[PDB]
Amino acid sequence: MIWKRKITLEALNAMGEGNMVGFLDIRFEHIGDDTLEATMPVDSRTKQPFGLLHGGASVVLAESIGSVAGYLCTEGEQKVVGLEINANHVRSAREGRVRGVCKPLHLGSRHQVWQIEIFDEKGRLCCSSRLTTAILLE
Amino acid sequence: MIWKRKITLEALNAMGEGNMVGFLDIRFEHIGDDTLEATMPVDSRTKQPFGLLHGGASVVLAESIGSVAGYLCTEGEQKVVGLEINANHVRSAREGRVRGVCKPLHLGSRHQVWQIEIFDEKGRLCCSSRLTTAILLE
Amino acid sequence: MIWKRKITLEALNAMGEGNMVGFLDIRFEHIGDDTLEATMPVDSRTKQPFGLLHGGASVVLAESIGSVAGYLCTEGEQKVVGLEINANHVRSAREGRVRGVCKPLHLGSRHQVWQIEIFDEKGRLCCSSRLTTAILLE
Amino acid sequence: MIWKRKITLEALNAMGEGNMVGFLDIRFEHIGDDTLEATMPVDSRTKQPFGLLHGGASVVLAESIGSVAGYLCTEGEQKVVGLEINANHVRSAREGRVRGVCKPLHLGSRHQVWQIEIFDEKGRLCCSSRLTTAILLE
Repeated sequence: MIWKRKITLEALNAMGEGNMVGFLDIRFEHIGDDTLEATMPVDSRTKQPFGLLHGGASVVLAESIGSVAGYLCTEGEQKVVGLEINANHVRSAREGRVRGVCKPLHLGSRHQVWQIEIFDEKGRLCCSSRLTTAILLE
Repeated sequence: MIWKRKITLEALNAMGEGNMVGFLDIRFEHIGDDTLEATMPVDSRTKQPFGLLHGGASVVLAESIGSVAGYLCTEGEQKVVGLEINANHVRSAREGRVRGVCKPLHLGSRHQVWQIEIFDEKGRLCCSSRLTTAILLE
Repeated sequence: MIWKRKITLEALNAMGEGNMVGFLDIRFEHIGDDTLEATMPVDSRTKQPFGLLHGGASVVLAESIGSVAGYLCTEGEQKVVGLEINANHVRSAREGRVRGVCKPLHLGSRHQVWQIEIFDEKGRLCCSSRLTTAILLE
Repeated sequence: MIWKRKITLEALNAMGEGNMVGFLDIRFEHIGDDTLEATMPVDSRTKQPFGLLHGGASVVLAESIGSVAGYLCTEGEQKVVGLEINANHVRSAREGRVRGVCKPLHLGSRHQVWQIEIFDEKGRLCCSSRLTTAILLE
């Protein structure tokens, strides 16, 4: 596994309470040898005025997953910061929960590149994103 | 003036009530000849686990200002959809409110490219992003 | 089989003569069921002042493969234009030839998203890129 | 004045001789208080098969100015390496020369973010990009 920190999903979700992650009910549901998955509802706090999932919400999910995964790949006082993020909106979502799957593209000593694919309840690709991080010690 | 539709800040803000923008208390506060600005609180709703402004929060603001601006540059039954969004997080925020300034880079018949710069309350650049949109019907 | 145009590697390379692709000796070497590959030398026309591959050349390579791949997925009068491109430089190359491997992330009737990976002669990842295109008639 | 190293345009241009920038006739022509500008011809060397400026070419120009500008804001044996590049292609060039204007968005101790806008001979925006760099010392 690419993970360096031994932390459970329970702890992960716990850490989101009190901040944006908990506010949007973004929940981590699976972690594999090299993948991290989280879900996010398509509701009043994530929808645009016309009932569609707000594209901004999809990036929050993507950046949220990518940054914790990167963090999980560092040690102790090391921290991870999002330097650059981009995403392609290819499919709209209107209900249920969307699912983001995060996988590494590059894992370095000072930088990481994560790819996050988010799908609707029927498994269709709604958003594809890439996050670039910096590993820092302050 | 780049706008093709008429609208009030009051109307704009009213449309976010009950959905994402409204629950994040993102408010449109200025509409110029070719610029649109909105602010967003820096708090529990928009912070990441370690107390700083969530990078996704910044993208939410950018996509919100950029998409509405895009819409106001279309006519009739025409609509705007976000295709691609990219952003460079240059500085973090810890409190108060940040403000996004949105100006056009390209206003085509089928596509638009919008630049949204977000600043902290001291005027320092925190995020630089670009939203590419498509103009569609139906 | 994602292509809608039947054109050989010979013809693709032929089309590159007289323009940038030919100038840099970018050569397509493989067309798969859903992948396109081309190599580019690391020499005087693609190196920075210190013998390393110019990060710009890797992007030229990426956009070239992605745009032709996108083009190959359209038909007749339709053309493909690059709207957004992003690339992460993870390792620089010093010699021989590098190889770009392009695969689709999304193929729509109006837009496409391609991911291009560039490796050195040793198979190590040097540049990872993403190209967003628009399908136009004009 | 953001500059930390002393240089002349004559020196800058001389360094591209024999390598990529030199063969593309990219020429640095202005150094401002916090800006760097260079032009590049729209010809056989920088065109794609259908006669228009190669989007990859605009990235080459962007990364060239951005990387040197970054190096000019460092000292001693410090050096600059490009981390991530992203660009929005908004207009296609057919002839003459395009010119890129590079300005800083962030000048940190370990990272830099540069904005490069490329215009055609009529002053119209053709490409807007951002280069993120890492300051290294070895």
